[PDB]
Amino acid sequence: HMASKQHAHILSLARSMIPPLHPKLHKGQAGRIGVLGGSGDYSGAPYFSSMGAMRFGADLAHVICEPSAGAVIKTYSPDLIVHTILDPQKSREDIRSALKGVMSRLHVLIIGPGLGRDDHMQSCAKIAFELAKDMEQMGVVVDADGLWLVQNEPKVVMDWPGVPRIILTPNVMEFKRLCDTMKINASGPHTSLCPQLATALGNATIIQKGPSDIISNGLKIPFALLESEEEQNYLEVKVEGGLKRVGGQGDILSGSTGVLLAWGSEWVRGTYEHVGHPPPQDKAIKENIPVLAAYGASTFNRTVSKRGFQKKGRSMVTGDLVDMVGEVYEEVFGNPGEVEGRGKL
Amino acid sequence: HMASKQHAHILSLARSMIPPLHPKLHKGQAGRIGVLGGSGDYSGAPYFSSMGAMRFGADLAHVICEPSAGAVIKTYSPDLIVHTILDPQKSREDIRSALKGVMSRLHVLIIGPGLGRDDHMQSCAKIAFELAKDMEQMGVVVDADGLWLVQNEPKVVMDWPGVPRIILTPNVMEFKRLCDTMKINASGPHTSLCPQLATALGNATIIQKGPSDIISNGLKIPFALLESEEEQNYLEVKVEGGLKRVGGQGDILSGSTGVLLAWGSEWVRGTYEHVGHPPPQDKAIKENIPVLAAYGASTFNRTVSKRGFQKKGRSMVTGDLVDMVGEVYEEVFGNPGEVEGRGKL
Ligand SMILES: Nc1ncnc2c1ncn2[C@@H]1O[C@H](COP(=O)(O)OP(=O)(O)NP(=O)(O)O)[C@@H](O)[C@H]1O
Ligand SMILES: Nc1ncnc2c1ncn2[C@@H]1O[C@H](COP(=O)(O)OP(=O)(O)NP(=O)(O)O)[C@@H](O)[C@H]1O
Ligand SMILES: [Mg+2]
Ligand SMILES: [Mg+2]
Repeated sequence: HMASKQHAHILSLARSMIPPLHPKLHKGQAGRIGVLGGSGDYSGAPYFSSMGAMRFGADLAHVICEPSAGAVIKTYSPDLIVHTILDPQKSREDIRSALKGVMSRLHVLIIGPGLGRDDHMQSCAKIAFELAKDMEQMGVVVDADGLWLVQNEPKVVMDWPGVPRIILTPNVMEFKRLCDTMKINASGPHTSLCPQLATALGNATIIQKGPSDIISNGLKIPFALLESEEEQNYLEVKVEGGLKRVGGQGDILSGSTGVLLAWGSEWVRGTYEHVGHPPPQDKAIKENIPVLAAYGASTFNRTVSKRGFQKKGRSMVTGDLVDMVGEVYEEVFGNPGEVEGRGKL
Repeated sequence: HMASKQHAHILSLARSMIPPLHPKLHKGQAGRIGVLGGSGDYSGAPYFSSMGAMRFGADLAHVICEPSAGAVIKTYSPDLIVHTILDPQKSREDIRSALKGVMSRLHVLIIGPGLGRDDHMQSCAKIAFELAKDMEQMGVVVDADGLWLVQNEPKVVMDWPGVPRIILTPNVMEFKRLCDTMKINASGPHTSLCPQLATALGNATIIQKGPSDIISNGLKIPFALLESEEEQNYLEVKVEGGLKRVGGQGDILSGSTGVLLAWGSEWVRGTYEHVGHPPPQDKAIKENIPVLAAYGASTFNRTVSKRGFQKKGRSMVTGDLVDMVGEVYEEVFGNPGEVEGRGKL
């Protein structure tokens, strides 16, 4: 009842972020997404995140990685632009300037897929956090060992200028580690842990992944989204996912999260006004693009896993899901948005 | 009305360039196409152009690139011949002679896909421009950073011997940069900019890519193609394309442009006379092979993007389009040409 209406309503708000597929748009206005990771042996995760982003709808996806992983990742798909610029044989200044060059061409950077924990790649991720901080129109999604960096240096996400534009996606153990760093007591009510952590991290948006996902930026969900009672300060996605717990499904999530974050950010900026999607009136929607991107992506990713599991069952691997992103996008966003009168979504 | 009749007529002339698939032809007479590019990290664009060329109908497609990109590009397809001869550890003379060896086996060289802007690859492209200039039966298609070289040294396309045989394919910004180099005033009428630039570049044929494509070699479109009024000096392709602005669709265009340029050039040379396609009577058609190849490829590429977008929608990537070149070729050229009595096209 209430839960179904609220879920549909918030999903509808997420759908409102999506630019129409319109003759007047040119290459790049539907999203330029970067994935920073791919160290050493970790080839699959940055592919899943970046190719997931392309199948979800990005015009361009960039992978920023080390040379060895980069050579593998390029063979998976000619549609990815793979920058092997995190070469430990390069000076730090050269890496910083190479990273700045690529990042200046991005709406959103996903930090973490296949990043690993060694000093070099962690330092490269820290550089990227620092550049993103000072690029006010840059969104950031943090996953995998990107979250290890936050756990070690939480200030990398704290006190950013501009609108809020960070989404963290910890699994159960990554979340517990984050809470321990921020001295958040685990005896708290289960649904209060995520808003506490988000608050302690300067109201970044956090997707706490699990049997259900708990989403929060630490603030109450404004009237535009969620009587005499205050609106909840978290959202819980319980939509049916898949039953096969094969590795990589969080990378589909980060890639699709990054795309929705880029679209919603460009939407609020006014980029889609000339194709009939002007920014929203309500300041609360502008301030909550990360929560809407997060809620939409969480919902979508479980639906992708559900459909992949219906097709493949016990045999499902995450590579299968990359091929199903398009049809599930059409189910969740494209066909509903078009029937809603939003244009070809 | 008039626009539909003219479009169909010019497309019919482009179709007349296509050799029949005939038992008497042997390997290579339906096109030996080269793509010069593939530097550093840029793996996808030369694949899209060269594999697009093969799916369009070339007998052999060659990629001329650096070793690192070449190793990736080879894994995409055993049908491409990848020459990793642009090795910066090789002497210039060795590169020149290696390039000359491969180019002497080509009808057409596509310069630019994944070329990049660094001194080495730009110098390799300049060598290739110089050899092509002095190989009178060699056609050239210039895209991507091949156009950066022209923008820096426009003489590389000026004063070529033989028939005109160069086609440039700038997008909106590349076109503006070219106009600035050639001191062409942007206040001019919109459809007069492309013929002015082509004229300033010695009547090379230019595809100005955009919401529609404007095609011109700077000269009026002769009576064979376009009362008391002079024929237009440009053609405009407005056929429906796709709505997904994913990167790489200009590489499908360059590969298909290169194939049509090779076929039309061999056709005028007399190569297909013994299989029932003698050269055209009209000198204007011979002088306008580049415009016909350009018009046919522009039309075809938007139709490919249209069909790929109908199948994949928001999820379309350019890799999907490579697989659809064959069926769209059959729609645009093969089945119409056969019903026209041109043989199995
Ligand atoms: N029990 C569950 N039932 C259904 N969906 C689930 C379940 N647990 C997690 N998910 C979903 O599966 C995806 C990945 O979640 P989860 O396995 O918790 O993260 P992870 O450990 O980071 N995965 P990975 O990408 O392999 O590193 C998310 O979309 C979750 O919502
Ligand atoms: N708004 C549009 N609607 C439909 N087709 C378009 C539109 N803009 C460009 N095209 C076509 O898309 C293809 C690529 O054009 P365009 O994006 O302008 O070039 P580009 O920037 O060089 N692309 P790329 O190959 O990624 O570098 C051409 O076949 C164009 O005719
Ligand atoms: Mg994970
Ligand atoms: Mg281009």
